[PDB]
Amino acid sequence: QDQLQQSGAELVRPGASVKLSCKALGYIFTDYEIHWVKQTPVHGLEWIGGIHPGSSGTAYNQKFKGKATLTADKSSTTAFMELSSLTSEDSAVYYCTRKDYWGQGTLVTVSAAKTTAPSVYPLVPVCGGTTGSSVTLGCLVKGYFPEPVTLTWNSGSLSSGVHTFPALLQSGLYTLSSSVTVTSNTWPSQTITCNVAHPASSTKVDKKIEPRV
Amino acid sequence: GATPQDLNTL
Amino acid sequence: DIKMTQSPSSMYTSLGERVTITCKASQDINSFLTWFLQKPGKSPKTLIYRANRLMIGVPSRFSGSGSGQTYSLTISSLEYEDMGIYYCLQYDDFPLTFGAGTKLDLKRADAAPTVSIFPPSSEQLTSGGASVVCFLNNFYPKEINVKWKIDGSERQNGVLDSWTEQDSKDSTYSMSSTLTLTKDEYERHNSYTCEATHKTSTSPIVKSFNRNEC
Repeated sequence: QDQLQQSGAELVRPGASVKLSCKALGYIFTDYEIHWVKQTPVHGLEWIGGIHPGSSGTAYNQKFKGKATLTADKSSTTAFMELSSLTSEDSAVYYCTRKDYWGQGTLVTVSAAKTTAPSVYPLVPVCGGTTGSSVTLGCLVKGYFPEPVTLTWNSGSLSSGVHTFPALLQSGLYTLSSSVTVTSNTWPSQTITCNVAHPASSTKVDKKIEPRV
Repeated sequence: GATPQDLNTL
Repeated sequence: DIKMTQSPSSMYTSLGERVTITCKASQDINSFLTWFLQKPGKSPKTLIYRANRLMIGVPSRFSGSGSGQTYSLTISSLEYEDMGIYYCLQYDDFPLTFGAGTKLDLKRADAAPTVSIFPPSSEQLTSGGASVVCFLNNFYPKEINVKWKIDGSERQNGVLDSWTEQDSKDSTYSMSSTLTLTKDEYERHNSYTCEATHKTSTSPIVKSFNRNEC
């Protein structure tokens, strides 16, 4: 009845191992199978296998047999999933499910990347300086690790007409970008600043968008 | 709320 | 491996409309089927189990049906909170298999993207890199093709594309396109061009600049 509680986000190196945990609460742990499922943008949702904590009986997808090890601990009402020899293809969200209930999922990121502060670039309109009603400014945040990054415009004051595009991987590091549209009067007489912060590397960068000479 | 009629075969 | 064929695969619907999603199994699965919904950046929520049992707490909109090989999920009157991806799951036999998903979008009048091109920044250029950015923003529907052109010819690598999700008030989508080269190759060419194709037009929507300053 109640639920599944998964272990935290894991960040491992290629060729290592992870052990993920899934705590069952609010129900008789030994009467239900616990199944592990993997989700990636590429392949979608795939079943790894499952254990029956009562009988100890297990079943595996032939694709994970040899890679994934499933175990259960009755005293702590916790199911475990071990993954060995990791590569970047194992980077995904892992979920434990009772079939009706789902845990919240653990993110496993396989990478060699070292923590690296982002570079922030102010994107100014193209020379000419259009005679439209509005102007679109932009801000590009390149090469950081790990995700996350928070980006704001004018310290959060500017919220209308903003788009912050999900980060993507480029040669092992993350790249993010964002745009704001403001009306013609506004910029450049008022100043528009892009604020980037990356908790992981203790960085906090502010970048004003100056017109191009 | 559902019973091991979540088709427990293990 | 039992195969599940979910359809349709994406639907353009209205608030208050009645929706019907289907799952066919490659053999008979004895009503051992679940229906679950997943919202962006969120864990799955099961709605129905054993083909037609509502799950505690799920609105009574939702309703499952079928037997044998063809299953259905009906949402009698769509509400904003219902937007996301829907999946069916067969648990008749191992391995467990899932349908491919059904994505729901609020339909709207067709809008062409409003395009902007941004030459590299001086600061990027002073570090060896050159990124050319193109924003195609506020359009509908989500289908869009982007081609990059350096001095008249297509460049297929170094491009990075990112999509926003449908936006809550005005129902349009947006995308970012970044072309990354080195300073040297950037400094070797003059005219950079962003080409966008979308239902709202015949001739593509083109944006450009010249490094000697257009």
